[PDB]
Amino acid sequence: TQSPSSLSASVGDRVTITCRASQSVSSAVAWYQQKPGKAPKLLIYSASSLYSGVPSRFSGSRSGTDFTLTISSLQPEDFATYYCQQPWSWGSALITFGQGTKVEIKRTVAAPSVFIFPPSDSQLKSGTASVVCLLNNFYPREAKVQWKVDNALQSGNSQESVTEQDSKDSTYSLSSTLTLSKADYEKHKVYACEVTHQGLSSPVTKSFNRG
Amino acid sequence: EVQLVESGGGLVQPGGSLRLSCAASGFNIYYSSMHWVRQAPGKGLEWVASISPYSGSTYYADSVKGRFTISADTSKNTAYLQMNSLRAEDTAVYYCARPWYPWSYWSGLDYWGQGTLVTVSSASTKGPSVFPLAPSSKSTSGGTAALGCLVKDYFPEPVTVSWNSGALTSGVHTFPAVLQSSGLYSLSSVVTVPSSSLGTQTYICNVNHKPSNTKVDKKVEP
Amino acid sequence: YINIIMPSVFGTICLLGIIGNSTVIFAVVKNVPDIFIINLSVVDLLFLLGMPFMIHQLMGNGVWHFGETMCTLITAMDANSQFTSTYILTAMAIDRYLATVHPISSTKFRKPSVATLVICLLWALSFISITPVWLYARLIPFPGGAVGCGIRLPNPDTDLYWFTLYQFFLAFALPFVVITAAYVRILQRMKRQLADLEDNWETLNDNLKVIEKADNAAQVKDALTKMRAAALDAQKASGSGSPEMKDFRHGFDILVGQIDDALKLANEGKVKEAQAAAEQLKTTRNAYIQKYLLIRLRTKRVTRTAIAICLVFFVCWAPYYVLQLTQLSISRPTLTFVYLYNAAISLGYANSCLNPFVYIVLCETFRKRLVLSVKIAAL
Amino acid sequence: EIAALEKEIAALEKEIAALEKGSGSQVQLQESGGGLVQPGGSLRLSCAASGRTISRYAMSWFRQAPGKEREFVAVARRSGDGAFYADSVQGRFTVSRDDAKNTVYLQMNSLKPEDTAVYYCAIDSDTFYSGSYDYWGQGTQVTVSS
Ligand SMILES: Cc1ccc(NC(=O)C(C)C)cc1C1CCN(Cc2ccc(Oc3ccc(F)c(F)c3)cc2)CC1
Repeated sequence: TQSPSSLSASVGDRVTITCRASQSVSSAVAWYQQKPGKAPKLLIYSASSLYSGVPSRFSGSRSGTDFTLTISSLQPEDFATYYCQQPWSWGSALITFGQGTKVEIKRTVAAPSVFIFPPSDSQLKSGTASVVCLLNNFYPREAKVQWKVDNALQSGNSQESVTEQDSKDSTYSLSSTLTLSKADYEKHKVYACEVTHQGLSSPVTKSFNRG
Repeated sequence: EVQLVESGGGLVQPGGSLRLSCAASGFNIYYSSMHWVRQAPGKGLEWVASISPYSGSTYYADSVKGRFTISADTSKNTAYLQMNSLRAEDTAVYYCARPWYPWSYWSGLDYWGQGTLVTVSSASTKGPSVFPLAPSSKSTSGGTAALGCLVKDYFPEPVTVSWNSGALTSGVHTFPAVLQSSGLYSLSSVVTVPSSSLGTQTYICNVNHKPSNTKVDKKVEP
Repeated sequence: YINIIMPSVFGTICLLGIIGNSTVIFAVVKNVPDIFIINLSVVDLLFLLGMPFMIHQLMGNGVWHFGETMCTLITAMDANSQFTSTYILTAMAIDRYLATVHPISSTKFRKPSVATLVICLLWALSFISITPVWLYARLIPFPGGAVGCGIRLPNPDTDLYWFTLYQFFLAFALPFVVITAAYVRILQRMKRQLADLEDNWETLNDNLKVIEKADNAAQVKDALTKMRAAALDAQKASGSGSPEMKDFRHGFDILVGQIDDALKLANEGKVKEAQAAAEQLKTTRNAYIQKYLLIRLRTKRVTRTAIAICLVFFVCWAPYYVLQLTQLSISRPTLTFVYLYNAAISLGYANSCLNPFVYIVLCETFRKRLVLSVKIAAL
Repeated sequence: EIAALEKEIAALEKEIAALEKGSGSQVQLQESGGGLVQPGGSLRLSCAASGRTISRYAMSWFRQAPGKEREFVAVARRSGDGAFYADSVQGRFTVSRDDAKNTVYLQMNSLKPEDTAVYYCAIDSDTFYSGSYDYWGQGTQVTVSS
């Protein structure tokens, strides 16, 4: 339903991950760490006790209806998605895992380079037109890609795909694909991709004309 | 050592039946609580079912109550999850987890299995369609130009996309596959190169799809 | 001033009534099960649409220069509201009565398709029950070119008795007995249920303390057995109210399961394990009250809002029927009687404004936004 | 009483924006704290936000050298989300917020002549930090030279 939240922090920082409960939490939350492609691992159980194999840097706090996970000295193996097991409320499921807080490497802001790829001649024979808008090497992750066709905003016919944070420069990448039928592709002339980012003063627009 | 080994995942059409097995070793499954947790591709953890073999009590999530039927076999030391009337959203990775004590599932699930992937889709095995995303002719003369091959409408995952048989690695970004509304996956693979090499260097994407045994080598030019 | 005071009073009722009832319909689309309230507001909406026409007759003091067909339609709509409103109020009372007294047999009945059909039947019975209005809605042969629009009974000196009583019996007497009887059986069941859930819950707390002091497997086994019977007893006891079955029933699957988990460990002789499993129930009890209190607070709001809407109608029109029945004994009205009769109708049609306001005021979320708007507008 | 009561009119709007406690509209920003400073000095800027509560939105910073574009400088997201800096200003600059005063500060240290520009402020209208800038201040000239 809700995407995992992002919490950018560097090595050596003190991070605090918080989940919010509907009632007074009483030592009933456990924090799970899941690296991409691995099964989750229990970090703190009973909301205050150390787990076996878990260093003392992890520690669970409890402030009102908010329970927090504290990492005293962030380490390069601690960059993963952290899930919170909500305290049980009557009528819900037995176990409910709250949304995750993805901890990622903090770095300087880089604006996204925008490229657009017009559909080829071969693809138009299949009866479908795909327009690809590329966002290259940007940080932070949050960005928005807008599709304009003859200055008309599209909606519900595009899919985005963001790569994982790069292992060398800690940047991202994105590509938006506008799927159109061959008949609808010829009805317009101007296709554009409007990109707005935290590091962009003004939206960056790249456009091409059919033919 | 506590180990949870799983199997049974695979392809199944909507409305089909699939029984997942979670073999448990290092402990007696009778005095334990086996919990099934699934994680949809790109989504968070979701709890599915639980069973206490010693007591026989069995809990289900709302979304799977009446469709799934979790059970345990103490003789074979395994826990089963019989799935019936599968839907599109039942596609996920199913983990089986147990708490330290059979009654401490509210303090955390200490031990987890490796997980099995269940893919529910009515589409048939279809090879990929490779389309070239030609680089812009009017790009930065001394800067960087990006080109790539669009792999569209293939099933099932994955397709291994490499450029020049692995000779080109710098600047290559193979985006995760996105499930189209028609049930067929599609991904892109763009590579950024200096514009001076467009007229001389040859860029060929090697799209390989094992399940269909399809090998495609496509050339991209302005 | 006094001569034109009465037409101005009814104009204020029309203005506030249309705005108030429109807000209620807008709020429900954007308490009662979102069906009877909309239909009840339609009755107010339709009646208030015909209100300005009758106000013109008051200024003319017996002038109906609008057409004979209009007189039959408008006068029927004025007399249609009393039957239609109480039938809907009776329907809402019975709908809440079945859902709280006979929930098993009313599960099929309580459907949006069925409920919508019932409203049309109530409107159909409303037009049939106002049959004398249709028969004697002809223009009164007032002297001169003016024509009155009233009820022209064949024997007004003698036929007045049955016409007045038949309206009082069907529109006020019969529904009041049904509604009051419905809401005393509802509150007896609700008080019995809400005294049952906390009675079985108090059985959990008393036994949950015994487990901690227990020193043998026999005490733990017997203590949990009392809890299990109380848990199952409270599970079936949830099926006695409408907003207490779809929310407070799913939780007991976990609670009964956890008692079985602890009870099974007690039979095995694992006394230490049984107490550890039993100690996990202090979070189930802690989640028992925090959900029960929210539901118990929510099940009073539904009943109080339903009763307040019903009680407003039968109190606004109560003084009017006091004078109407009294004038049967005292045929000749006095000077005070004229003022009292005018005051009776003013409170009678105030039901068009109190019902939308009472429903809005009792909604805690709705009134909160209005207070915030006043603070911003005050500046 | 005009002067004192107009300060209470501005004080009234502060409490009225507290009562708004949401989206509202039409937020005004005013830079300050610009002046000549020798290389290696220190300066602090400020932007007072009025008409809305910036405790729900992220306040960014931009600069524009003459004959150049508006390169990014720093962004100060909501408390607990951290602050990100551009490559050139990393280490030397520091942006901090004050939700109570609806004011953001750009604590600048170790200035260089290359940093001479107009430091335009901005408030991110989007609550997801998507970069939806819709309001700006007039900017304050900052020049570094001995
Ligand atoms: C007893 C009762 C109970 C309920 C309703 N239905 C509602 O309460 C709605 C839910 C809002 C209607 C009635 C009677 C219907 C027959 N009625 C006769 C009458 C009409 C008109 C008039 O003279 C005015 C003419 C114009 C006016 F605007 C006016 F206020 C009075 C005198 C007398 C008396 C009321």
